[PDB]
Amino acid sequence: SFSKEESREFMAIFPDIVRDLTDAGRHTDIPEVTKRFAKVLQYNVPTGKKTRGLSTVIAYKMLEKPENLTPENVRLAGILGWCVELLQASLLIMDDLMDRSETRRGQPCWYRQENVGFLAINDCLHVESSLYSVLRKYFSHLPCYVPIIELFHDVNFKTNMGQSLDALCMKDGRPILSQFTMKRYSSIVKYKTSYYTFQLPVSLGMYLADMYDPEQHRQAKTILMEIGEFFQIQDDFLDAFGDSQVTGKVGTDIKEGKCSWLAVVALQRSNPAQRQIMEEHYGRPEPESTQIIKNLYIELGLPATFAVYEEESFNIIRTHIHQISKGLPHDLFFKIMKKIYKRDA
Amino acid sequence: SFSKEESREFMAIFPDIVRDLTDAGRHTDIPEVTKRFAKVLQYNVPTGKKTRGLSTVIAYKMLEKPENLTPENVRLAGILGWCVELLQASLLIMDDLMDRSETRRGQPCWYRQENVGFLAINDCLHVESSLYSVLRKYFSHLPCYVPIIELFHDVNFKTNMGQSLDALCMKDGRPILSQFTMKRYSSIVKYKTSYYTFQLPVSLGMYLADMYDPEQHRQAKTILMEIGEFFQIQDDFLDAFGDSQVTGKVGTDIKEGKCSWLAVVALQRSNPAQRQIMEEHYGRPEPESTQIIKNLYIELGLPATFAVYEEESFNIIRTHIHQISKGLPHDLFFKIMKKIYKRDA
Ligand SMILES: O=P(O)(O)C(O)(Cn1ccnc1)P(=O)(O)O
Ligand SMILES: O=P(O)(O)C(O)(Cn1ccnc1)P(=O)(O)O
Ligand SMILES: C=C(C)CCOP(=O)(O)OP(=O)(O)O
Ligand SMILES: C=C(C)CCOP(=O)(O)OP(=O)(O)O
Ligand SMILES: [Mn+2]
Ligand SMILES: [Mn+2]
Ligand SMILES: [Mn+2]
Ligand SMILES: [Mn+2]
Ligand SMILES: [Mn+2]
Ligand SMILES: [Mn+2]
Repeated sequence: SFSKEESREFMAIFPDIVRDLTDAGRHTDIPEVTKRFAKVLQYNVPTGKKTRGLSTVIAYKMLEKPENLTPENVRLAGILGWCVELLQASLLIMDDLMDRSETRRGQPCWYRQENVGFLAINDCLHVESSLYSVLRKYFSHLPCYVPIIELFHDVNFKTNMGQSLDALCMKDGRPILSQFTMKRYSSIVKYKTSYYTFQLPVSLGMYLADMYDPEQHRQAKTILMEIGEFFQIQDDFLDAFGDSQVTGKVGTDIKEGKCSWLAVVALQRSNPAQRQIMEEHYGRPEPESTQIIKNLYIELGLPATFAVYEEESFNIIRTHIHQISKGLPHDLFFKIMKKIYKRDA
Repeated sequence: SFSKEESREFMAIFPDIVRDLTDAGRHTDIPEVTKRFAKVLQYNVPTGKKTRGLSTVIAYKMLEKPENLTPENVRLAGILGWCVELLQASLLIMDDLMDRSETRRGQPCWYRQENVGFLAINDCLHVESSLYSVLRKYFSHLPCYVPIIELFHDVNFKTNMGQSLDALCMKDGRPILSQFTMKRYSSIVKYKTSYYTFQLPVSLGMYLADMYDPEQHRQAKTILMEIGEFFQIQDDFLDAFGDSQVTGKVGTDIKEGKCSWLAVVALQRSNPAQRQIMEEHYGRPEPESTQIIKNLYIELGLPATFAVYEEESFNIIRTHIHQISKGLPHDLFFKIMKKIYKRDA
């Protein structure tokens, strides 16, 4: 689980994904575009932490019968993991344009790079569509094919709903702070993050292991939605308080007026003077307004508030994993939480 | 074909599609975004001429055995046509962002609406993903289900390749005029327009009629790519010479430095002085420069050249239809060509 050997095995597949999409004897009349797409893939797909792709393989190895774990079936789980990584890559290209971000994975965001700009918009769609080409190549003769493509379809649609709810934080250049509740927060993160980051890898592992029981899927979902909310709260903490040299990205949530966990908790914790600071300075383009909000988050003790929350929530989620039944391996969920707890990136 | 009653039948399906995507008892925890998505669909999907969707129905009606053309199967063909219209709607949202366009279908481009902006990228992805939900609801039981899903994903990938070749007209803010050949042009149009506009409707009609022979799809493709080249050449002519109140869109190709048909033929026809006018003024945002290029296009006689092309190409394509397999209905291709060329004879 999240070992050097598992990482080597997963990265070994990446060159074959690139070949499948750009050098498989198709589209031989437009090599300018196919060579450029190979670069799109090289830059935007493989330089993250790869937790979703690696989790797809770990889920499969922990769900499948040991006697069925052939080189070929483990490679298929890795290919499914790369299809989740293509989905992630696509989402981040669009997200960085929508959030006016500077850096991603330690480099300038794709849309900012020389002679990219608005080309990043098509590249996002192209990366998304490419995962279905990979699924068709490897899975089209297997019983899991239709469930897998339908799951990717459904998760895409849900992720788009979450990305829209996330974007509705601002109207006419001011944040809708009266609506920044923990209820709204939980709904945003369920849709924009939890389905594609946590539900999708585990459901893919289940499908490849010929596990289709709707009740087993629903019990995995309940715990993976809790893990997803936890994970997004960590992401929100890193936006304001992370070291951008370690996280690889400069935060934008304050300037973009987002209904982040920090904003929700700041509103819960603020006295009336602090609430007026949020009303005046949250979601503004001016660097001085964002620093006023960061200084409010410091004064409120939001770093220590997050640290306590993270520890308390880690323990609650593990209590809930202990209560899982429907024949699901508790250690799969424990390994996912161990990997993310106390992360700084 | 392309009659008022056929339009009535087709249009009646749209409200059912909107209900399927926004008011079918799903995602009941996020009514803010489902209600917004209904508005996205209303603005962006049924506001065109519906040639592609209507053509899907006509293709099915001409390819299926007459004895099998039940109201129910004709309605299925209509649903597939609306899936093509969801793909069109998505592509135009993103295209208008990429092309920095003002109007589409006689209203502001979606991204220009208040509280839209780069959220239009997310709306584009959401509208395309929608069509796969529609396919699952209505077609999941039929032999054609997987081929239809795969055709949509393949056509999306190809269209993305075409959109990227189209975008690579400019480098470092100046057009790559030496590369603006008719060979490059024909490649751009094949990928960015012809597959999704002409091949997709016909191949969908074929699949719904249980026609899986790749040779029948390929015979159709030869004709449909020729019609697609005229359709995109007409679009390019009207970008400079159309009336925006009639076309519903303000042209941008000169300012954007595009490898349009006008640019390609201008470079073929230009004397050295005229080529220097293209070098200095093509692909510039300054309105003087764009008017100087339009004046060059007039001086070169490009309007008459286009009118000759519209007449000659109709007659060349008609001759080519005569040579198609006796196994395909020649009149389907004649009907498509007559509608695109606005001719009864
Ligand atoms: O905070 P976001 O939701 O924008 C983010 O987490 C990306 N994202 C998009 C949807 N779910 C997550 P990132 O901080 O990586 O920019
Ligand atoms: O000229 P474009 O290719 O941008 C266009 O035809 C749209 N489009 C996009 C792909 N194929 C066609 P429109 O003139 O409608 O803006
Ligand atoms: C859902 C979220 C928080 C987006 C970023 O995901 P990661 O932090 O896993 O980013 P990468 O490893 O893929 O770069
Ligand atoms: C491929 C092209 C030329 C894009 C516009 O297509 P239409 O002119 O068919 O657009 P709508 O009817 O859908 O508005
Ligand atoms: Mn972001
Ligand atoms: Mn975001
Ligand atoms: Mn974030
Ligand atoms: Mn355009
Ligand atoms: Mn365009
Ligand atoms: Mn055009």
